[PDB]
Amino acid sequence: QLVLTQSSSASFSLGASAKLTCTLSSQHSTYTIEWYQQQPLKPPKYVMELKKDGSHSTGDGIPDRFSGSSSGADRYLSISNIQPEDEAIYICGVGDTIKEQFVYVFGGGTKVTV
Amino acid sequence: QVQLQESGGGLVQPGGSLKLSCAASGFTFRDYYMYWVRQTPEKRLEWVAFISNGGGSTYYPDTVKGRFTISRDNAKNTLYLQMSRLKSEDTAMYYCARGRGYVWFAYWGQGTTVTVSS
Repeated sequence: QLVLTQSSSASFSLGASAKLTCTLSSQHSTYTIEWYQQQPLKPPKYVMELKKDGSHSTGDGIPDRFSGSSSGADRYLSISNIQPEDEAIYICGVGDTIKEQFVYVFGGGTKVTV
Repeated sequence: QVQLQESGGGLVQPGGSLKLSCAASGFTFRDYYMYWVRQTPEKRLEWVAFISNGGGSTYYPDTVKGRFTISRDNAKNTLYLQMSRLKSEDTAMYYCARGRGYVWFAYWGQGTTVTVSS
């Protein structure tokens, strides 16, 4: 029953602050997720890996304005001082070896407009 | 700097076959797991296949398990995805991704579009 529900798409005015939510399915509330950013017409880009305790490590080329935190089954991607380049769809994904076999679920993605 | 380049997409028909390629450079190909991930027209991302460093292990979602085949030729630094019995549901942008440690898709290619029409 591994699913990831993401917060609704929203717009933010330059310089503002954004917090995105990716909720793990109850049974997998302690899972580590990955965040991906996809700007218009470009390939998805690895943003960060976020654990149950909110600790995380970001990808290369990721501004310190991007941080993550957790609250139970919730995984949050926080965007501080929103820039133009931040307009994109943010998708979270989670891997898992269920029946000795790989599995990877993505969320519906959340579109951030500036 | 890591570079992944996909090729092989195009307009095809349901029932047919197609083979995609992904040219890699900027890193030691044989030392990493490679993957294929697709994005459907509705924007949904979907993991499609995984292959280990030397091609010894492969895994697929039950949605493509008996139809897609992921392979690699380390001497050519190339990743492949053999697609058979194409379905309309296979229409999407296909990306190759390289992992880094426990992170699955740390690096993505540019993507090649496979359009299945019916």
